[PDB]
Amino acid sequence: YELTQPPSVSVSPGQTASITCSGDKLGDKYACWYQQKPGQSPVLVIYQDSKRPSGIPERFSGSNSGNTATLTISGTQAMDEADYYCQAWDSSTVVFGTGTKVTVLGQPKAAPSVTLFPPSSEELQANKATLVCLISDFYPGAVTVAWKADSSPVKAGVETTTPSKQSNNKYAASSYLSLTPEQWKSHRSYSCQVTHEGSTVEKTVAPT
Amino acid sequence: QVQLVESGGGVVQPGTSLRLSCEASGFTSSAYAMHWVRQAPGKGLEWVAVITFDGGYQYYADSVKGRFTISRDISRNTLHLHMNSLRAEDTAVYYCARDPLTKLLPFDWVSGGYFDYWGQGTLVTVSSASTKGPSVFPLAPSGTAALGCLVKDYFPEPVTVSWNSGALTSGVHTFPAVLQSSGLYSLSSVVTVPSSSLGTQTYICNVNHKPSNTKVDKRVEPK
Repeated sequence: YELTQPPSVSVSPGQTASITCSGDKLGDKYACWYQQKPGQSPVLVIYQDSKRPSGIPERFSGSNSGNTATLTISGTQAMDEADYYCQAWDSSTVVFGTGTKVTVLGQPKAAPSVTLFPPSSEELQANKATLVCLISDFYPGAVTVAWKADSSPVKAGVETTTPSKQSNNKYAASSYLSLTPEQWKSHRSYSCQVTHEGSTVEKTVAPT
Repeated sequence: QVQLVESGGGVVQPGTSLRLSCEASGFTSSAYAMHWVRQAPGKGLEWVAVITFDGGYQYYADSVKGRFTISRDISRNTLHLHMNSLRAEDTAVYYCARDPLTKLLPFDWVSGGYFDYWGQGTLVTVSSASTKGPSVFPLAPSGTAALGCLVKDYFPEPVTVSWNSGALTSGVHTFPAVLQSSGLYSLSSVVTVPSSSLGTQTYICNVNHKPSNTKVDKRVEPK
């Protein structure tokens, strides 16, 4: 059984953050939500689709209908910034959603700069090949990266970092695509596509 | 107060066995269904196993069944996760979690259960990675140009990069390393420079990996 959330939700202080969680007939299951800050244990904020544990601010609320469970944070504050995970059961099995990073905006939004490098000659000699996609100067610190060989999506051999702060308070990340020298020559083009706050930008390199 | 304290984590080789412990306090674990949940670095939560308050029933995620066994030391109010035949993708922080609703299993009715208490977690690193110096490759530049150095497959952290021994600093960005599934790190350093200077100016990246006593210079040039 599969539970999927959006990767990122961004919100200004005071605005309302809405986090969804989808699953087949999720409405027939009881949904829970957990809040997790970096380096800390998860904290239950909503159980049984809408019940709120004592100690949890009432600006947190939940709902669950049809295929969708929604966690709602009204009047979001900075302390609400965290990863949120939905949770349900499948027989005796517990299932978690993919998780949603909630950013509460604390500086202007900033679109990423993207630089894509092809495999070097020196590496192609050693019978190896790596594409290097470098992503810098973005905020919020949440990105999704998609690789494509010509026009087809690639998922194998992809390794991507978690975003981290630069010395200018924006974020950086990088993604690596591992290939054989043959795979590299076998296509006309390779692309790195970086999605950030609804915008997707692409860089492209070719074996030529 | 209620508390959970997990233990037994560490860095180990693939195929090896390891036993995690979670000691309860402020309550009796024999009155609750108790769970193990794990989280790979930078990834999401993944449920691993449950044992009933009775101890008479256990259940497991497919990814660990036949390899992991959950159990309870009633005398010492302690739960255990015995992991055999460990694999690289078992690398995670392992959390002990308490479930107040679940009693007998399988469920008679639909589960409204949840985790009200979590431990702090114990880290389990499964890797055969050992000390290894990086391969260093130039990233050739294509009114500016970006050029750099790829620092490939090293262990452990850290690697440091400079350019012309630290004489060139403007426009230098050295990225945080990626930790690949192999347990080896890679990083890149880039510098943006004038396109017109590519013919006269020399750009050399200096890569240092102290654990392997590796100091490598690589000249980076067009074409």
